[PDB]
Amino acid sequence: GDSKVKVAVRVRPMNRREIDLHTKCVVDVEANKVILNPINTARGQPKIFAYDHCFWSMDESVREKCAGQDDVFKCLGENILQNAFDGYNACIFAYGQTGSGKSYTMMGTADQPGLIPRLCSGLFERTQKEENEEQSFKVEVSYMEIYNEKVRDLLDPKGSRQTLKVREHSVLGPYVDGLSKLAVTSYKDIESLMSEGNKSRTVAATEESSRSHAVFKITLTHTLYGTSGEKVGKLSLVDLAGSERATSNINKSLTTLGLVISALADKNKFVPYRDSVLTWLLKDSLGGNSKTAMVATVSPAADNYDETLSTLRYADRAKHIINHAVVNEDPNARIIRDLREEVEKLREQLTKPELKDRLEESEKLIQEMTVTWEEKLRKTEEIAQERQKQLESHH
Ligand SMILES: Nc1ncnc2c1ncn2[C@@H]1O[C@H](COP(=O)(O)OP(=O)(O)O)[C@@H](O)[C@H]1O
Ligand SMILES: [Mg+2]
Ligand SMILES: [Mg+2]
Repeated sequence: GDSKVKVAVRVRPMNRREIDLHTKCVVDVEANKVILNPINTARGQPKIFAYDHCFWSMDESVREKCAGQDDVFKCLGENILQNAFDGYNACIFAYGQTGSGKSYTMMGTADQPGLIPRLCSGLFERTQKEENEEQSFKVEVSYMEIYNEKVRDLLDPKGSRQTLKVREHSVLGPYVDGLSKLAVTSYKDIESLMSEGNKSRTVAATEESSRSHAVFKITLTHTLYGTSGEKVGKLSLVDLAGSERATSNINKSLTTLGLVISALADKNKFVPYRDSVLTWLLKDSLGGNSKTAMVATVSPAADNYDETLSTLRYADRAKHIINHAVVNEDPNARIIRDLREEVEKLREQLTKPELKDRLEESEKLIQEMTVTWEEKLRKTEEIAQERQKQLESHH
C-alpha cells in the first residue's frame, strides 16, 4: 500500500490508590519500547513490545501532565492536522481498558485539554491565518455516540435518547441518517457544542457508561481560486469503549473491532466490517482511504496485567495494517454527479419495490448536500440560541 497505521502506547502514571496500597508497577518504557514485567518475580519472563511512539510520565504533577498532553499533541495532533490541510482523511482512535486514559487523551480535562480541543484551536488558527480572497475554508463538525449498536446525536439540543438509523447507499456508502453536521466559524462554537455534547453521554447503572463509543468528526473544505478548485480533509477522533472483559450485543462493536484489526493484520470480503455499527461506519479508517493512528492507553500496575498485555497485543497487530490515503479533490461535485446519475437511471428502470423510495433516498441526499453555506450557518445559529434558551426555562 502507501502508509501503515501508526501506533502509540500511552502509559498513565501510578495514581494515589496504586501508591497507597503498594500495587506494584509492572509496565515501564524504554524509548519506543514497552516492557511488561511479571507480577510475581513457570513462565514469569519480561515481555517486550515495540511501537511507533511511547508516552509516559514520572508522576501526576501538573507539570508532567501539561508536558504529557503537549507531547501527545506534538507527536500525533499536528501531523493529522497537517493531513487535514493536505486534503487527506485522517483518524485517531483511543483503545484500552476503563481508567487507562482514553478520554483524558482524546478530550482531556479543563486544566489538561486533550487532542480534540487543541486540534480545533490549531485548525481555526491556521485557517484564520491562511484565508485569502483566493483561499477559503469551510469547517463542519459532528459528534455521535454508539451504545448497544445504536447511534445517538450528541449535538442535538434535545438529548432525546432517540436512535438514528444507519443506512447504506451504493455510491455514498454507510451513513447515519439524521446526523447533525454543523457549520462552525470559530473555536468557541465547537467548544460549546462539545461541552454540551460531553454532558449528553449515556449514563450507567451507577458516572458515564464505559460501554459507549464516541466519534468526533471535523470536515475541512479548502477552496483555491478564473475558476476554483477544492480539497476536503476529514478528521475522525474516536474515544472507544473499555476494552476489558464483561464483569446481548453491548460489546458487539468492540469485539468486531478486534476481529477487523486481526483480519487486516493478517476486497474486504472476509473482513467483518459489516458485523457491527462501529466497524461499518469506520470502515474507511481501517485499511481504507485514511491516515490512521491508534493510541493504546494502559495502566501501569500489576492489578491490570492481563488487560494491559491484551491491549499491547492488539496494538502490536494494529501496526501491521496498511492504509492507502489519497488527496480528496472536489469530492462533493463527484458525489452529486454520481447521485444525480443514479437518480436518472433509477427513474428509467422505474418505468418497467426496493427502487420505489431508493430514488427518494437519493434525491433526499442530493437536496441535503446542496444546502447553501449561509443556511447551514443559520441552522447552527438557531441550534446555539435554542441551547441558550433551554437553560432559560431551566433557570
Ligand atoms: N496520561 C495520563 N496522565 C495523567 N493522568 C492520567 C492519564 N491518563 C489517565 N489519567 C488520569 O486517570 C483519570 C481516568 O482517565 P480516563 O480518561 O477517564 O480513562 P478512560 O477514559 O480510559 O476510562 C483521568 O481523569 C486522569 O486523572
Ligand atoms: Mg473515558
Ligand atoms: Mg461530518
